[PDB]
Amino acid sequence: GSFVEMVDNLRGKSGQGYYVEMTVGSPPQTLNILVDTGSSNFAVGAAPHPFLHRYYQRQLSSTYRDLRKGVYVPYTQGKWEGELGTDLVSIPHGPNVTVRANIAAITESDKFFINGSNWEGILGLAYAEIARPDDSLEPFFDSLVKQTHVPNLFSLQLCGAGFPLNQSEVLASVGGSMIIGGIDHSLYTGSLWYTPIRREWYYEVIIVRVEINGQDLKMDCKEYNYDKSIVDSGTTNLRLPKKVFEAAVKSIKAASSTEKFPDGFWLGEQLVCWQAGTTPWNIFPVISLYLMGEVTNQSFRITILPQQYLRPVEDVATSQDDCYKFAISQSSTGTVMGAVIMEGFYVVFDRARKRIGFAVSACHVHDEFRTAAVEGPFVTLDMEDCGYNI
Ligand SMILES: COc1cccc(-c2cccc([C@@]3(c4ccccc4)NC(=N)N(C)C3=O)c2)c1
Repeated sequence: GSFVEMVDNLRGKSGQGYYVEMTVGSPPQTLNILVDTGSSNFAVGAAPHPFLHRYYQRQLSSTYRDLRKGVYVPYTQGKWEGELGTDLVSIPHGPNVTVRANIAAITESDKFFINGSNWEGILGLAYAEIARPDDSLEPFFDSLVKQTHVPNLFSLQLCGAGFPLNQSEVLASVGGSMIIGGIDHSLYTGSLWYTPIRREWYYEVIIVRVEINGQDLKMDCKEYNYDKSIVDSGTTNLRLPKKVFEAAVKSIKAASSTEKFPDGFWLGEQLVCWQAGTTPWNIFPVISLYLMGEVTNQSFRITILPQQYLRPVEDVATSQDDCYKFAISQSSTGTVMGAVIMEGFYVVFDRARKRIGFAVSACHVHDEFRTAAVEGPFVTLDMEDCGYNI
């Protein structure tokens, strides 16, 4: 481990988000910020909200600069709206630098903040193409790299506990690491395997084959990337395109057929519970996603366990049972490799070399019989055909 100052700098969980401490303004105002590889704005609560116990107070910062421009970000779930500006930003458990960055001061929101998440803003780590209102609003990471000697790369180790964490425990537990400017070898085992970043907007990748317990899902690979496949720390679930979801659920049901689960479970709505310590991990299949390699006609695979795709939840009766929700769901906007998938791996966002690396996480949850894996190479032909084009 060469980045001790940044190791263990994350807190949170897959259901509510993983966050890092940051400071904004002069004198510095401390805020907890969601690490989000699926968006490109640094947007912070800047007005009272029922779920915020603190927020950015621009009038108290001598370095605040008003850009005199509004920003409106509606989405299916809800929305956020605010005022654009710039200020001095630092990451206490990060590189020892202070940068001048764009900040969207959130003045109004609907279903954006989460009750008990302990974060007050989001750090959109993706590219300018998807920044709001447009690509002229330089994202935080672009500012950081341009203004300092920090290498153009970051890596994330998100650590799922493997069991529920109550309010007190989730505040006291280490949720993972965000290594800014490098790769820390203590965070993974085995080798790192890289997949190309297809295009710089979201962290877009190409899935070339899918297996459930080694059984090929056997769909046209374009289906797996319809209309895109992305790596998103800001999404809880593994989200799959409608047809892929239907095929994967049928195969997962068939593999786990010795136990019948209600439809509500497969829809990610209802929990399933087992007597303490008796979760039948072995009946559930492993899932392998093959990703395009850096070498022509070569792929590698990442394999996840049900310990990743079954999200631990506290029982309705706070009983002694071990309960979970199915953390694979359908999408109409392509595949999303969310937090539950990222929890199995140390993920390297190598922006400098336009590639994403995967290695087995030193903190992935497993059992005595199976582990997550990152393996290769595999001979795979016509992988460019797996990518979707509008
Ligand atoms: C595991 O990450 C989590 C868990 C729970 C909530 C959020 C969360 C909360 C608020 C926003 C987001 C968003 C978002 C970002 C910008 C604009 C609109 C939405 N970030 C993201 N990747 N997705 C899918 C969102 O909905 C994500 C993240």
